[PDB]
Amino acid sequence: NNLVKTEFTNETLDKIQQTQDLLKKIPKDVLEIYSELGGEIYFTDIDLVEHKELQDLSEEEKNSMNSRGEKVPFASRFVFEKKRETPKLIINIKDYAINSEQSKEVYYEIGKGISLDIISKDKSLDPEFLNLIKSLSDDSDSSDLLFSQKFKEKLELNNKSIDINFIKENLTEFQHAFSLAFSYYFAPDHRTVLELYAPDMFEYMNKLEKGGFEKISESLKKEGVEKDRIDVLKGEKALKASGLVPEHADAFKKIARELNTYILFRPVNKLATNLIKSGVATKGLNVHGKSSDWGPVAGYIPFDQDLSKKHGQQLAVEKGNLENKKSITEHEGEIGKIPLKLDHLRIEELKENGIILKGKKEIDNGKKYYLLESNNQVYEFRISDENNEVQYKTKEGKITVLGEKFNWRNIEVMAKNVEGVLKPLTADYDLFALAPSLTEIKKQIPQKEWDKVVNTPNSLEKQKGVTNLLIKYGIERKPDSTKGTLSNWQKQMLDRLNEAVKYTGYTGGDVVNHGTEQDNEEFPEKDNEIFIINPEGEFILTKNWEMTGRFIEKNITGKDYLYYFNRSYNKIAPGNKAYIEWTDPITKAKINTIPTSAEFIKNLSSIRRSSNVGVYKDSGDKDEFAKKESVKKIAGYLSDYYNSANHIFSQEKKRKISIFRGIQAYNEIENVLKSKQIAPEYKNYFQYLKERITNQVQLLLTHQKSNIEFKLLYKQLNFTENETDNFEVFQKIID
Amino acid sequence: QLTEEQIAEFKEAFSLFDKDGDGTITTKELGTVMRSLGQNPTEAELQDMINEVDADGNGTIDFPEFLTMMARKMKDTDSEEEIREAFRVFDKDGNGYISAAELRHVMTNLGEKLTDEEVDQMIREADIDGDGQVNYEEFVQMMTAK
Ligand SMILES: [Ca+2]
Ligand SMILES: [Ca+2]
Ligand SMILES: [Mg+2]
Repeated sequence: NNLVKTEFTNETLDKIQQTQDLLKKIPKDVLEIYSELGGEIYFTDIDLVEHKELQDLSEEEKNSMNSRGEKVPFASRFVFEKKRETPKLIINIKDYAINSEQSKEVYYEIGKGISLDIISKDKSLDPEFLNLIKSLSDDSDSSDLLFSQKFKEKLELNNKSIDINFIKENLTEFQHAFSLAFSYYFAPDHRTVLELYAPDMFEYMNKLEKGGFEKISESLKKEGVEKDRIDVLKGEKALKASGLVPEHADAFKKIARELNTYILFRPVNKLATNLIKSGVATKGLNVHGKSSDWGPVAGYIPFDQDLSKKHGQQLAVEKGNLENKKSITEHEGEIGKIPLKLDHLRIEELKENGIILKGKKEIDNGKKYYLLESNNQVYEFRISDENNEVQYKTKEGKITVLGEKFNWRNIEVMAKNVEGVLKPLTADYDLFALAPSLTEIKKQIPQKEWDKVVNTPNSLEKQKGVTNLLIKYGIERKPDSTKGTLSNWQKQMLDRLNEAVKYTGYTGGDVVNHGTEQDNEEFPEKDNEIFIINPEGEFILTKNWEMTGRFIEKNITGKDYLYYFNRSYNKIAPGNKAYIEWTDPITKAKINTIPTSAEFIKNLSSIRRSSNVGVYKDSGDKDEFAKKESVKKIAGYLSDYYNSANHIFSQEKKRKISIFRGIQAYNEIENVLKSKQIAPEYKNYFQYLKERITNQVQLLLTHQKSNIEFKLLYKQLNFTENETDNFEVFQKIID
Repeated sequence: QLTEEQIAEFKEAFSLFDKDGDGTITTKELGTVMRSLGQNPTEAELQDMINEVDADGNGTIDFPEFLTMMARKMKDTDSEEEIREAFRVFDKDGNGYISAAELRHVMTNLGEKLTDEEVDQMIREADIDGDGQVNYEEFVQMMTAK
């Protein structure tokens, strides 16, 4: 942000060689404070009065206290600080005169002071005891009760020791001081008049120049970021919607640091946060049953689906069950069912959370069943005493949607093998993404290879050799029989993620089972709140799909961490036929890029299978073939555009020959676009397929000699029968 | 097994370059097809291809002899994506364009030391249209084209 704006460079240096003089006087930092407070300094010409482009009606004279002393004859002013929001200091000069009597330039300082001052220290942080005490040079510390410079009409009150009892009242008064003090410590002439009379304020402004001005210039600089920022919620305020288990997140904290890589998590339903701490294993790939959030079974994958969220959805539950059964059928010995045993604590949790109510008890074939109550209207539940198994059945006055009606049975849930013991299943840690620092991936490549690559003559081969390495050892993801689809490092990270939450106190196996949702190309989901854990250990939870986007762009993408996004993002995920949205740079630069051969041919192919009418039909109409022949011609110019030999020419040439090759294509498009009846769909395309060429050539143009506009330059060409001189022409046309 | 989207393309591959009108193409032009579709395959590699999957004498290829020949090279060079992500990686700022600044600014992080003179030598040789910055298309070429 450039602080000084010199409006009129009207006079010769004299004006300039005066404004400069004026500034270099003022302390470099005072400025960095001003520019920091978003201020800007205006040096205009002879606009003295209300004429400044910024001198009109905003926040003017309401209560007149203006110069050092109090005058207010605005019209007769050459300096003014636009009080309210941003500091906007405006000044000007007439003939050669600040020198001789500095009693004039001394206002460009107080006239300034009002600027920083009030947020300089006087009242910067607050009245800081430093300035609150320094403001006590009234007549206590030093035998110097000589402050008839700033304390005349406001402080002849030597009969009222100043401190938290009064100083607030007339802050502004104590500003005029910080001003005439500043003006004096800096005025070109009187520097000691301050040092002579006030013996402290000197040692004050002085400390300010020591670094005091670098002070606020840094408590503000930092404030610069964190002020206007990305509204998240670092700290235990998010780790609460993070669903993660604190000992775990805090556990993960060690990794993000050691390896330096962002770790992003989706939401782990609260209901199983503790089910985790409690040692309950987590659902992986093998299971696809639905979780649930109501009643005793809550947070488990009830073998019975009508006992999970989708309570009522006949087909959802009908297929829901259909999925656990197979979950076991195909992956037996590893996946199956075991009775629900709500342990101690868990019971007290599904209470304050309000999931279940523990009341009346009862006696059945000799066992104590508390009876767990839930407002459901078809299932009643009871939990044994011997063991805490849980049970339900259809109320004598209701039925199961699938058309089932049963008596007191234990609630079975899904569970997987872990050290040979079917453990109940609950929500796992589904990573949304993994951002290792670009430098870590480096430590992923085997020296001999990255070595055998850079020791290359071909600079352009070198880049490749590198990129492939970077691609291979870092962007590439293979599909795995166990962990879904993921990267090798992604995997290693996966293991360290677990052995991390294992050397803590987890006895349920792994809590991070598959790869990062960024490969969930099939059934990608869109979560608003996403939990991240910077390489610094701070916890973070975005709020929007955008904020997450915005964040990642600022602290990951934009920074030096390697990241990639769900190949299905702007496209249409097949599985759930969902359309997400994620800002893709390449795309944001399409409006200006001549398409390729294949990108064209491709596009055609698209519509061909969308309507059932191609750019040209398989007939005899010599007007069709005219067309076919003609697109084959577009699929040349475009293909001629992106030529590799283009290097053997100098930059400028490239732009040119390319600009032509473009116009080339464009033209012939204009051509077909004027042909016979080419379906109205291709009609549009070919038109948009122009917009680009157009835009593209504009670029290649305003890149060198930009006076000519695409429209024009085109007219001047002759694409009749002779092409030869056409180019020879075009050349001069751009010279 | 090439998807259908993946087939409609190879269709308007033959289609476009066929001045004879059967659905059969020659050597000289089989090349032309792929090239435009996006490949620089050696005038040597076209020989045994058309020399094995069609010793049918003629020296042509029905769509079949093609639809197949293609679902062969459509495997390892499946780098179309890796590559488009390498690209987004260097494009450190989001402008869809790679600039020598960022080229260097990343060539370095991956432990490579480049001279302000050399990065401006890669970019240059990689830029096809002269703007003085590689775009995805220019990049895609730079990478694949051997
Ligand atoms: Ca860029
Ligand atoms: Ca370029
Ligand atoms: Mg999962």
